[PDB]
Amino acid sequence: IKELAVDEELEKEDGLIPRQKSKLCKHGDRGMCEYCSPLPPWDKEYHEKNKIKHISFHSYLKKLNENANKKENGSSYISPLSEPDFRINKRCHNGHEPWPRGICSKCQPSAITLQQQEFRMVDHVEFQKSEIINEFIQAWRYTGMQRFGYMYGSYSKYDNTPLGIKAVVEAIYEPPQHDEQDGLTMDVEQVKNEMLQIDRQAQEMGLSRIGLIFTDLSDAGAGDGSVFCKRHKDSFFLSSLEVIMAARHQTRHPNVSKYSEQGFFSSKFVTCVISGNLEGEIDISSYQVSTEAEALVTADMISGSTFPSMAYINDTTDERYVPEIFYMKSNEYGITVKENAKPAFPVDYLLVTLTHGFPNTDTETNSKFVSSTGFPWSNRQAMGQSQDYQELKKYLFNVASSGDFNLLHEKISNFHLLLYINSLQILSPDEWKLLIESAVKNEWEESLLKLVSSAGWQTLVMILQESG
Amino acid sequence: QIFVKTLTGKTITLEVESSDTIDNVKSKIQDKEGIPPDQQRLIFAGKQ
Ligand SMILES: [Zn+2]
Ligand SMILES: [Zn+2]
Repeated sequence: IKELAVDEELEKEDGLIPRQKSKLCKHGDRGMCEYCSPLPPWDKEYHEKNKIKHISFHSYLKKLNENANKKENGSSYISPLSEPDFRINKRCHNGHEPWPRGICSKCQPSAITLQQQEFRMVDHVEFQKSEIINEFIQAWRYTGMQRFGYMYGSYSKYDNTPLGIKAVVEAIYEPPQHDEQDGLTMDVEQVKNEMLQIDRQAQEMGLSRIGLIFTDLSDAGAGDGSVFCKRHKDSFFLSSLEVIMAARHQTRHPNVSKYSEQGFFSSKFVTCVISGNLEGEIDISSYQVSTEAEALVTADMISGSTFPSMAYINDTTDERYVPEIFYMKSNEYGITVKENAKPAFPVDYLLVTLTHGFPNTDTETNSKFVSSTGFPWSNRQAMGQSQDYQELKKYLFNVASSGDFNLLHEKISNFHLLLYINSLQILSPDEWKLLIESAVKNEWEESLLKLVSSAGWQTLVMILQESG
Repeated sequence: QIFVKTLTGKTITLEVESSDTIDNVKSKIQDKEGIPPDQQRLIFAGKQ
């Protein structure tokens, strides 16, 4: 099987950390005893020294390869990187062949200790431009209600975190949803039918749906104060209703891995939320879900509770056997061992954090999508920017009826403009594929003149001039 | 003109490895981790 091009590059590099000679070393200069030996990239002591709170899963893959492959014979190639299962094997390899009549300890799911995950799949989410997500908050500034979107992007290496993958996003697509002041809830059938055609155009453009965003602002008084502070240390970090939508999105998009026995493991999916800081701004934060316990129990046992920090655990009806969930908390006198014989266990423990950021404006490798970021989006029907062909006379117009190719190609690289053109499918699919590849790639000057000489682009500007 | 001989016996250990109270993890989430060089994080304003 074949993995991603980014995932195979992190596997080949060892990522060792070099050290220097010290006063504690008693050996010679041409050697190393223990104090200047090469440090492994999975040691968590070096991680918390530089305030890195997770061990960068590609290095966690290396720390399990040392346990799988040894100096001894072995002759196995097991590679035990699989999803730990809480479901019940029906055959059970014993005399209690039905679960209605019989269950023993080798098939019973053990009591969940609630230990936090030490490794994250995505180590650092990054963005492309501050003007891209400024249009997303501007949707709230016009209708006053919450929004929703899906992030399309790619992946590359990250040199800050040892053996880490960074998440790059390029554009944000919004599905048609019904907004509300308190929260939001849309139909999953019309979104999945709409997201199927966007994945078609994302393949030729080199994009993949790897993220989503949802807003939560609660403006205070619209004067000096920006927003309220809903999510803090004493309150919930992520609501339990949005854990369900984050869990189903990770199971729909698996990550291919040759080390896993099933063929897919350790999904690379980000969930970002606009919530605001403690003091005064609308700074965002992102956390992703845990694979070890939460990713498998969401198929059978997650039920909604009235508290945003916790989630209710329901009962067993003849196939849905669940084990007891335990966690430690302080009582009125001291700190005690596991107490939970009670439902509504918290879900903030099962989240691992990420580091969001925006790159510097002075230099970058590329940006690939900065045309205007002011074009009316596809499914923004709550706002007034959902126009017909009247907008195409205002937006591009083949500027001033005779456009220069340095000023014409800079507008054609928009994500939602190219996704609006092919829906009319005036051009051929072969000429459309070279149209979107010219706008997204470099050395575009020889191929842009091929587009203007084609009869399909001439019919597009002729059918636009007669219409309003 | 005689002797006294007696042996001994030991029990080594058991462990549980229980840690990570919930109040330490809630303080563990709300912090920062550092950002390379020019990876500003931004502010924003609106809703006049
Ligand atoms: Zn040494
Ligand atoms: Zn069994």
